[PDB]
Amino acid sequence: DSLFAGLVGEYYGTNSQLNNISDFRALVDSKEADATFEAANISYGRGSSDVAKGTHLQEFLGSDASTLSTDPGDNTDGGIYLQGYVYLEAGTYNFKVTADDGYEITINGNPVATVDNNQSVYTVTHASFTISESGYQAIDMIWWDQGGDYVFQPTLSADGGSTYFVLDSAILSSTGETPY
Ligand SMILES: O[C@@H]1[C@@H](O)[C@@H](O)CO[C@H]1O
Ligand SMILES: [Ca+2]
Ligand SMILES: [Ca+2]
Ligand SMILES: [Ca+2]
Ligand SMILES: [Ca+2]
Ligand SMILES: [Ca+2]
Ligand SMILES: [Ca+2]
Repeated sequence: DSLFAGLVGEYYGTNSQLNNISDFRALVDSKEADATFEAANISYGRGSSDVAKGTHLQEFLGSDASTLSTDPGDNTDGGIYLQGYVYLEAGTYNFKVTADDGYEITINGNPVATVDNNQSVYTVTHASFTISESGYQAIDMIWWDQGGDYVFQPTLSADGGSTYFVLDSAILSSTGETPY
């Protein structure tokens, strides 16, 4: 398990339709990842013409694509599963996520941002949640594209929604140890 300032990323493609969270999670369960990568700057897309075709995944992942384990072949539909840790002080936070299609983010195993359906690009300000103890918190994310356009940018606020930040190498850890 390598130590890096990012989340462990897995990409999965399929030629079946992804309509909701359950469909993507079942894809993840069904096989080994089509590619792995380091998710160090979680602000992906936008692009067009299906994330799972050609080099669209590379374009979507941008600054993280150089860590891809392989170049997946074509599929119609696809998505990502990210997992690891995020340093957060105790306090109150909320996500604001821009996405096409849907997604789910969990912290310490509890959902904190959910869109359980397909959608063209849309930004949701999610409800707040609490962190009870400062440190590295467990975090995971799924996102998918059913086809067409694709974008995924979760941002996080620690100040009641006045300012938001991207999750990146400043605060992410793949294993929960401090990355240097
Ligand atoms: O990206 C597409 C968008 O272009 C629209 O067709 C609605 O579904 C989304 O998945
Ligand atoms: Ca799997
Ligand atoms: Ca490809
Ligand atoms: Ca980019
Ligand atoms: Ca859970
Ligand atoms: Ca589809
Ligand atoms: Ca789409």
